[PDB]
Amino acid sequence: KVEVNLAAIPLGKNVVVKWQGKPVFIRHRTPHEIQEANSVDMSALKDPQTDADRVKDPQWLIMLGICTHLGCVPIGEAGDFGGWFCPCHGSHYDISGRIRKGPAPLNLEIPAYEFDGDKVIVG
Amino acid sequence: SLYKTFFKRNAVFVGTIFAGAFVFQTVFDTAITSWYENHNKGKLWKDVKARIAA
Amino acid sequence: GPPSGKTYMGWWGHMGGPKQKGITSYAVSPYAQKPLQGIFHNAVFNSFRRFKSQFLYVLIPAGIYWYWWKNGNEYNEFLYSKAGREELERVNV
Amino acid sequence: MAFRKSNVYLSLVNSYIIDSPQPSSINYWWNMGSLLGLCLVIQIVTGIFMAMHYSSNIELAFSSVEHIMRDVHNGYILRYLHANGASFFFMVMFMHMAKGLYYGSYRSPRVTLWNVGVIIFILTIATAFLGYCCVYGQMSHWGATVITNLFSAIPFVGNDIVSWLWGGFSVSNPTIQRFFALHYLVPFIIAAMVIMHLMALHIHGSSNPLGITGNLDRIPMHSYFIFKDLVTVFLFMLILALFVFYSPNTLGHPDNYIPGNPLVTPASIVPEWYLLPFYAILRSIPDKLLGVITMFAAILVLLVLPFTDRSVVRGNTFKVLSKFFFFIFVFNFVLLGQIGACHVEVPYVLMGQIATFIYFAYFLIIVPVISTIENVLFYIGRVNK
Amino acid sequence: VTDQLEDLREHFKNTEEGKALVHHYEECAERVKIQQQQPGYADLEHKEDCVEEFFHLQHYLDTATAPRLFDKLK
Amino acid sequence: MTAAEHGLHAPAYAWSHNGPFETFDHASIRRGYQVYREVCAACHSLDRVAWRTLVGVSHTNEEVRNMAEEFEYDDEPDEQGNPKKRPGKLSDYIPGPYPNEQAARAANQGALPPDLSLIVKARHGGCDYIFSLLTGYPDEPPAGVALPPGSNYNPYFPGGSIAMARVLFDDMVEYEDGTPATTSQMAKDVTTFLNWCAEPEHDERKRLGLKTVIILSSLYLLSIWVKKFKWAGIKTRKFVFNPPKPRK
Amino acid sequence: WRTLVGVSHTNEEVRNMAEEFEYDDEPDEQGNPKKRPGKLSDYIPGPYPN
Ligand SMILES: CCCCCCCCCCCCCCCCCC(=O)OC[C@H](COP(=O)(O)OCCN)OC(=O)CCCCCCCCCCCCC
Ligand code: HEM
Ligand code: HEM
Ligand code: HEM
Ligand SMILES: COc1c(O)c(C)c(C/C=C(\C)CC/C=C(\C)CC/C=C(/C)CC/C=C(\C)CC/C=C(\C)CCC=C(C)C)c(O)c1OC
Ligand SMILES: CCCCCCCCCCCCCCC(=O)O[C@H](COC(=O)CCCCCCCCCCCC)COP(=O)(O)O
Ligand code: FES
Repeated sequence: KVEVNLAAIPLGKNVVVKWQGKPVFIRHRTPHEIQEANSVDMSALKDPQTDADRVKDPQWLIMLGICTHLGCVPIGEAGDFGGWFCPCHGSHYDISGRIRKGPAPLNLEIPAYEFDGDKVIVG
Repeated sequence: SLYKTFFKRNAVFVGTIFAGAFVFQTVFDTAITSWYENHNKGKLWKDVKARIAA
Repeated sequence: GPPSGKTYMGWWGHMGGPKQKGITSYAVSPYAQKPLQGIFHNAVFNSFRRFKSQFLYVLIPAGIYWYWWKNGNEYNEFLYSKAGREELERVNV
Repeated sequence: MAFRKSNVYLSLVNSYIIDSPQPSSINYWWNMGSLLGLCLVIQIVTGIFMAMHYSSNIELAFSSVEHIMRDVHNGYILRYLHANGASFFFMVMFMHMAKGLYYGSYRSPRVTLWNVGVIIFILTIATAFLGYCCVYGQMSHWGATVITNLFSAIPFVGNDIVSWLWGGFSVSNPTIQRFFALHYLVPFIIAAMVIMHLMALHIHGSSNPLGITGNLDRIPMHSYFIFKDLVTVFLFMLILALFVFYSPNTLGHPDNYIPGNPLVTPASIVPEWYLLPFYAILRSIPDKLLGVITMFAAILVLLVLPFTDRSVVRGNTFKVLSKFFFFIFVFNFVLLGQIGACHVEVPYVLMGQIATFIYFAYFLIIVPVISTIENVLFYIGRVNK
Repeated sequence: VTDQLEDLREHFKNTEEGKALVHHYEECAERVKIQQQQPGYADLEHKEDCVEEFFHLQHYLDTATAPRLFDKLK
Repeated sequence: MTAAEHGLHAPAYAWSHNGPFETFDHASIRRGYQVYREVCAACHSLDRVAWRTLVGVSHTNEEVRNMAEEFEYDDEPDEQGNPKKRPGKLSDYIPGPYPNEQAARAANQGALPPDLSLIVKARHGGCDYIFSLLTGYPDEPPAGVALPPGSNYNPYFPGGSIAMARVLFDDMVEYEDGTPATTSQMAKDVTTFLNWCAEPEHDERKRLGLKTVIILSSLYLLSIWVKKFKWAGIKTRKFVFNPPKPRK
Repeated sequence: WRTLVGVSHTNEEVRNMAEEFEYDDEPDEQGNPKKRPGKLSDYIPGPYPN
């Protein structure tokens, strides 16, 4: 269990931590990025998924960034939407971490993170 | 004969195998080092050590 | 020790082959003959006769597969060229 | 009687290496058993003298292999005799499982001898893998990650087995530290299954390259095949010494000298070159659960070989069709060791699916069919009706 | 004293085989420069680059200047 | 993978330590350390090379006790537990320029510059890659390639975009023996030095290998005779068959 | 600190006893060292540095 704070993650810096021996990709978002994330239709994705079932508190972005092909490393604030670009096979990801441009067949997963006030239990 | 001295008793057969592998150990090691350094003259350290002559 | 099963090999004396009779086996000591008596004319004439028999059983299984590997490895390098990206888009998907 | 027969210990030496009647017509392919006995002592003696300097933590694994190669006297000899000698183990053994597959040494009454062969072959694959993950290189961390994540495909018992196998949640300090105490051990299980392999051989004796009874002309082992084994011992020592002193890192992967980092994946994870055919069988099935089975079925399909060979003649020596189709199988096995090295790209997926069908249709379809046709042709060629 | 590779790479640049390659790469580099000025280029997702024509030119100079270079260096 | 993702092939340069009898050019390791200390010691660790390994390879014993006293390592603390420093010695290691990993990525724009102690054996190509990586930088990318900002092109790196810019220009170091310090002379000198850092046994391994293949190919040729000698009774054993009378 | 949970202290009495001391965090994005308050997975700190 990692216990990063509910006041530490800044807006425009992409946190990449090793939780449980695995890379976890964190950002803090703005309220305008909630409707910006799922603005693309589900038909323009290879899997239908909205921002609701992916992220519980859509201001607090919590993502597991092991990619579906090899487990390559996306880079923060790079790509074609201001999200994450995976330079391993060119798998572009949005601010919601879903595959739009690239050969990765599924979205990147989400770990079981829980809010309890002044903390998050990412486990 | 030659057989009656060396190869008859096995106590002196393996005596002159070990005495012929003791001489072969020090000779073949020297004659390989002295060839392998001479094949690479100008590249070893003691050639650079002499060529730093200031 | 306990008695064991029936095997198809015994030991020296009761080896368990068929009974043989009238087979004479002459042999000379190796101290009286020359080893390496025919190392030449066997490395040239005998070793060609062995090669003449068992080489169409090795070459044709390696002339089917090496042609198969090379005709794929030069089709893999055609798809990943600038000239074969309009064919890779129809076979990778 | 003689003291070599009258003693309780020496009569085991006498009945196995001195007075054992071998058939007097066995060619040089019958030395690969004696090489594997020597090549096992090479791995074991250069494992004890190397594990006196090896610390098995995840922080000091790769840093203490380099401590062997830099700080120990003749340490470069030990690490290279044993990383290359392990790759010479699997090349002698692949020529030992292919002598017996060719000369019909799997058939009855030597099915007990063949089944201890497949058991030794599985423990030797499992030994050489568990020591590969002890260097903690980049190909060995991501080798253990790819292999032990295949057991997450077993239904409902997947994740509990893997998390037991890792000893944690990923390949971490308890995995490497237990992949050493296991890898220390399994050679002593191979060294006991080899003694259980000579007992299965000694009851019926060796075969001979004709495939007929060898009870007629038998010569002893001492001074005849002792000195016929010393030719190929001193040759195997020669080709090993070229691959140890003159070109030591030719067989291994270059990425295994990067220290293992779980955050950066390499370009293409491949195992070492001898597991590369089975890695191409594993990768051929477009499913995860069937891949674990078929990669394990490809070692266990050697067991149906005594029951699918329908020939009244032992071995392929005097057969035309079953000698041609044997070398198609060998050069198919080399091709599977090549598709295992290429990436998952067109057309190495249609090849790796076809050239794994020929691995399985050899034992199940080709050998029963072409050996029934090779018995009617032996019959109607001589009988006149 | 100028470097030993670049003049050697300049000497094999203007042979007969090289000038049929360094012109062939330059013909690719012109078709890029008229594609990089057309409208709608930034959102085209199929951009022809000349890494293949550069690789043929660089591999020809690599085979020609590999065994000759180390004789120059002290 | 296309040719760009795979990297351009590293050509076969005629090194002076190739071949089964040639050792390292130890005059090019002493001149290879000086290119290391003055160009890439600023951003590359050499973590596995002790100072004592250089004594008798490229530098003498007095030169390393002055090359190692420039840096400062940690000593065991004083009588009151305060941490104190000390000048180095022969038994210490060649220190990197960055105190941790995050201080390394902060300076070189995110990318971590890899430790060079085993970088010759850890690359496909070997010395022909490390030489041709430094002398592979063109004056511009090929027409059509848009690099990311802060990354440099050379085709021998797998993928094109590397994060190291060209750090070898003509006469940026000055050799101690008057060798002309061009780029091709300097890249040849580090690549021989980093080959010594990766394989510090390359001189003794190739002369014990000479002592073995002479013995193990003369032991093997002796054993063909003693095999053929002790098998001459069975190689030339003759059988005849006089078929017995069937009265029994 | 985790072994004291359930043996002689509750779960909140140890998360307010380990947050009195300070341990070495992993360094920041400029490589400067930094401290953090303790957690349940740390050992009880001794009173002397060496
Ligand atoms: C898990 C499953 C395990 C399966 C293992 C798969 C095979 C492993 C690969 C090892 C290859 C070993 C090949 C050995 C073949 C068996 C030995 C053999 O058959 O040799 C005898 C054969 C003919 O000899 P005969 O005894 O039949 O004839 C007597 C006539 N009086 O003599 C010959 O016909 C010539 C023998 C030439 C051997 C060529 C080997 C090629 C090796 C591949 C190299 C690939 C590079 C392209
Ligand atoms: C059938 C017997 C064995 C086989 C096939 C085998 C195989 C291997 C292999 C493939 C490696 C990896 C080499 C590398 O990539 O560098 C290795 C490493 C190692 N093995 Fe073995 N091994 C055997 C027996 C043993 C024994 C008996 C021991 C210890 C007593 C041992 C101890 C080690 C150690 C310490 C390493 C250290 C990592 C290294 O330096 O390579 N091995 N072994
Ligand atoms: C450490 C590994 C092994 C050792 C030390 C070993 C040992 C031996 C020895 C000494 C012999 C007698 C010499 C000979 O017949 O060639 C033999 C025979 C045999 N071995 Fe093994 N073996 C090993 C692995 C295997 C494997 C992996 C297989 C098959 C899958 C196998 C199958 C056989 C067979 C079939 C024979 C009998 C061949 C015949 O005499 O007709 N062995 N083994
Ligand atoms: C003689 C000088 C140098 C040599 C031989 C050298 C060698 C290397 C090598 C072998 C690599 C790895 C390339 C690969 O993995 O394919 C590398 C990467 C790198 N070098 Fe250098 N280096 C030198 C100087 C420098 C200097 C002075 C810097 C200063 C900033 C630098 C920064 C980097 C960085 C940031 C990388 C990582 C690039 C990446 O992995 O994307 N290098 N260097
Ligand atoms: C059928 O006829 C036969 C036949 O009978 C036999 C036996 C063989 C030969 C095969 C073998 C001998 C294989 C058997 C192999 C083993 C039993 C492996 C055992 C090997 C070992 C090395 C045992 C382990 C013991 C040690 C490692 C002790 C060494 C001590 C060390 C390293 C510690 C050193 C420390 C100090 C302080 C000196 C044949 O090849 C053969 O066909 C001709
Ligand atoms: C244990 C693992 C398997 C190892 C496989 C080795 C199989 C061959 C063993 C060779 C032993 C030779 C002894 C024969 C003998 O003593 O005959 C003796 C005399 O033979 C000799 O003098 C041979 C000279 C010594 C040879 C030295 C070889 C050592 C190399 C070791 C390599 C293997 C470890 C009796 O022979 P005779 O009965 O014909 O008179
Ligand atoms: S890692 Fe290859 S596509 Fe995401």
